[PDB]
Amino acid sequence: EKTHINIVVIGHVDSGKSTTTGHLIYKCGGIDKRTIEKFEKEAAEMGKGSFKYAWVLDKLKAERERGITIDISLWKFETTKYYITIIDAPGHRDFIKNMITGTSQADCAVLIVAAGVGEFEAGISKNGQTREHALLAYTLGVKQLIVGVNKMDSTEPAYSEKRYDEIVKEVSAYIKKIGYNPATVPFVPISGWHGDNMLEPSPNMPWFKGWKVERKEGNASGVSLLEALDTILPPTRPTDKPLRLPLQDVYKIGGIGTVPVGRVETGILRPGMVVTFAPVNITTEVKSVEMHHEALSEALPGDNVGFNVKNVSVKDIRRGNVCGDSKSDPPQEAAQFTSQVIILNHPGQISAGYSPVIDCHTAHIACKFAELKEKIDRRSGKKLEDNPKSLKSGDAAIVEMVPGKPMCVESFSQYPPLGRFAVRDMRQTVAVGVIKNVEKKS
Amino acid sequence: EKTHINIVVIGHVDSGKSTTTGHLIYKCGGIDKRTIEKFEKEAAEMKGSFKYAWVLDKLKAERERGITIDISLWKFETTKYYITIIDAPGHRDFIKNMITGTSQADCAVLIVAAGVGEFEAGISKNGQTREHALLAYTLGVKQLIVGVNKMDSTEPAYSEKRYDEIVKEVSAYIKKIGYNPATVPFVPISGWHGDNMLEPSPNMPWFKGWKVERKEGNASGVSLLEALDTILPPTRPTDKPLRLPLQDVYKIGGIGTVPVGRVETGILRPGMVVTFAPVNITTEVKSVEMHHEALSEALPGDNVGFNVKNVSVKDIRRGNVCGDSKSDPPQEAAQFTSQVIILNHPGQISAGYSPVIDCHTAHIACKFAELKEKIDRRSGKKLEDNPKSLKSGDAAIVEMVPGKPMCVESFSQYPPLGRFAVRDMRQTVAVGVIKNVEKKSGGAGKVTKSA
Ligand SMILES: Nc1nc2c(ncn2[C@@H]2O[C@H](COP(=O)(O)OP(=O)(O)O)[C@@H](O)[C@H]2O)c(=O)[nH]1
Ligand SMILES: Nc1nc2c(ncn2[C@@H]2O[C@H](COP(=O)(O)OP(=O)(O)O)[C@@H](O)[C@H]2O)c(=O)[nH]1
Ligand SMILES: [Mg+2]
Ligand SMILES: [Mg+2]
Repeated sequence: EKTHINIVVIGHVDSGKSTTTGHLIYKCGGIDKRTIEKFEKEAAEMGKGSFKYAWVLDKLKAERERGITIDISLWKFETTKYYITIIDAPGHRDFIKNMITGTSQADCAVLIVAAGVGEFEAGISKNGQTREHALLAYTLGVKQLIVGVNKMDSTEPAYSEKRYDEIVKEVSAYIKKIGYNPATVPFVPISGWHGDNMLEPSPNMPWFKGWKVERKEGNASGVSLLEALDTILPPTRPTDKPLRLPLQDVYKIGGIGTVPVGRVETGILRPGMVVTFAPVNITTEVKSVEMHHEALSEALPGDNVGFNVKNVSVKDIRRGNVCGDSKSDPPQEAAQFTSQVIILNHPGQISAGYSPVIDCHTAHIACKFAELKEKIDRRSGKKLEDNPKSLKSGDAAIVEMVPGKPMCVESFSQYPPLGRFAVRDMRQTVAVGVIKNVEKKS
Repeated sequence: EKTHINIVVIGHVDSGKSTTTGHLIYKCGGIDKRTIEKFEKEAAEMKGSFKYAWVLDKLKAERERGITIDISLWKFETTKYYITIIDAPGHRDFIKNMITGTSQADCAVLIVAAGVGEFEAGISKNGQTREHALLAYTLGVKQLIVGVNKMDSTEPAYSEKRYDEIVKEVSAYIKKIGYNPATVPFVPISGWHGDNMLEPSPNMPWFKGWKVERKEGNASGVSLLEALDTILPPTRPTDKPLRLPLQDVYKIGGIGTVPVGRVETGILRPGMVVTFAPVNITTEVKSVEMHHEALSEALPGDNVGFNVKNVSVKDIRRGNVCGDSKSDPPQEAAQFTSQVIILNHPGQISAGYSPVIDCHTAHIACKFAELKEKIDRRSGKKLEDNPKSLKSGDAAIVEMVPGKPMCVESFSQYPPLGRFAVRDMRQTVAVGVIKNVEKKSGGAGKVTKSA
């Protein structure tokens, strides 16, 4: 019973994602050497060129398409502390969508960054994907980030400390601005190609004594990339987060009173708690909690429960309101929210003002796309334009949104089940999205 | 601690699938009156009126393009169960949902209208009643309830004669499909008026109730709701003959040959005499390991390395299906018939087309020998026999022949080994499930000493 970990590999195109990932798979014995060859030969037939290592990540991306997993046993490998699985990487039709719909869900993002001359500079430029990729992971609340500083073999000189330092520094400042805390991220210099420093230290890099993480949960340190992999913190576990319980229904049960029903998404609900309902802003005390027609002292995450509340009318709270704890990040009305969406098969064209209904947790409310803030390439996460005038089917984007009626939502990283939504026009699912920030009301 | 149960509702266009599901939902109190009202008001924009209907309409709509946000609206409670309405025909992703099994059903409620001519349309070779039933059987669903709907509108109103005719006629058809009609409850309802859904109807004094006789114990009832409570849960995969798709096969020093894989069905234990398809090669299992520890049994859903004496690494491979040689041994496959939906492929699939089939851990080029059928993706409606070509958005029935040797099963018998994707370079072009597999004639042995 080692715990399961999900890894997403990101980084700018040609920075070395498939190479590194494939090498790692090879070196960890997840596939037998015979079977590694079948797929090497097979890849060569299929494409012009050599696919040693890379075929692994390429097969993976391709097996995350249209919406069937048939097998993922090749992508599972064992470290000392975890069973790790590679989930997905940028560079295919569905990447953004898999990320956004949670069909591909990750506990950590390995961000590959290329150290070769001009390579790092391209990834981090206006045409590069390094920032976007980091930004995307953060948005999806992947709070564990490892940075693999790759192709060290081909710096100027080979394996330059100075170059490693320069990348660690510049990349640290960006991931800071973005919201990660740099000190928690292992910056590991490596060569995906030769293998340097993936499983043990490399004779080529004697100047490198190792990396140090400092987190809330305590310090850790190592040399290789395997060791970084094993300092990954697990989630954060819903039970330990403040209460969030979106309202499915509200009944008036005779000689008992108002009884809201819902799934505890995060936190504990218990009889006694004085809870708050957003966005109606009403605080009151839970007389009791029922599940399977039986009193509960605790309602845990995943529990569907009735709870009787004193002094509230059935007309005061409704489906889609959100209940939480009044003395622990009580829920609030969303004045507006910023999100990342991928537009699926629409009719035509969307502009500031478009107001479809947003289905989020148990709410169903029309929201205005106030500002269209970025268009984003769905294959790659690459940003393709600031304030685009209009979006259309196939685009990913970043949009600002203003709820038409009062609504309560949460950012996807704080409260996932309250941070993912679908966008709807009649029976049309036009978009799916996740919520970056939310401006709370007063 | 009632187990969870997914229902899908099928039936000819206009049999009353909408009205019945709506009514059931309204009357089981899973949604409160104001919410109902909100979605009733809301539906009244997107024409006279349209009662109970918005319930399915909505559900169908929210089963498009691979996000489900919330499904609390369609869960409801029964004495014995929590039941969710999972999907229904009449929308883009219906057949896909079903084939991919994102929508998987524990039981199918088949609605069947009973007005003059309605039934006969539905049950003709131009009618979806048979096709939906057949579709269900293909997918291993398993349990079937038939709601003989619209009883209020028979001639005369609520005819027992009419109800028996439909029962007799539909039971014959589903016997032909493979279903044991003795096991299927046939409930006369009126989804519109409510008659016989939650409780017996004063309008059907003649109806003394329905009976079913299964392997796993007889039962009887009167209402739809009771019928829902007969549904038996999952066959429980551990009861089945061992199937263990090979992920990898390692040489290990001082032990020999450790195939690794995951038990999909049945049990593996040390000292079993096990066949490997397609290669047809028997042997004994000396060791069974998981998490670096030997195992007494390896259960379904277990990822296990296991040591076999008698066999060199290069005899077996990834793609091979290991099973029990004294309990339905896994044969090789000659050809197999399958149902498939084609997703964004560029060209035009013609007879003899030859892409790779991923299926369990197998990876093998198969030939689209024959193109038996072309099917509507919204509705399951068989649209054409032996079509010249298949394009995007088409479902189909196709005969299939492997290039290399291959072991596959029918979805209904061994699910994890009966659903496949069709891959063409780094593109996924189709997904499907296997109806019939035409096994291999092929003599036992090697039985390599172990006997
Ligand atoms: N010199 C050198 N080349 C590398 C290294 N890693 C990858 N490459 C090459 O850089 C190119 C891009 O690698 P690939 O893994 O395909 O990049 P991806 O698109 O980010 O997956 C390929 O030619 C790789 O062989 C490395 O560490 N050193
Ligand atoms: N008289 C009668 N009419 C019904 C009944 N169930 C449905 N209908 C009507 O028959 C038509 C079929 O409705 P619908 O539920 O949409 O069928 P679906 O297309 O299979 O979902 C509609 O006009 C309904 O009003 C019933 O039990 N009795
Ligand atoms: Mg590349
Ligand atoms: Mg209709």
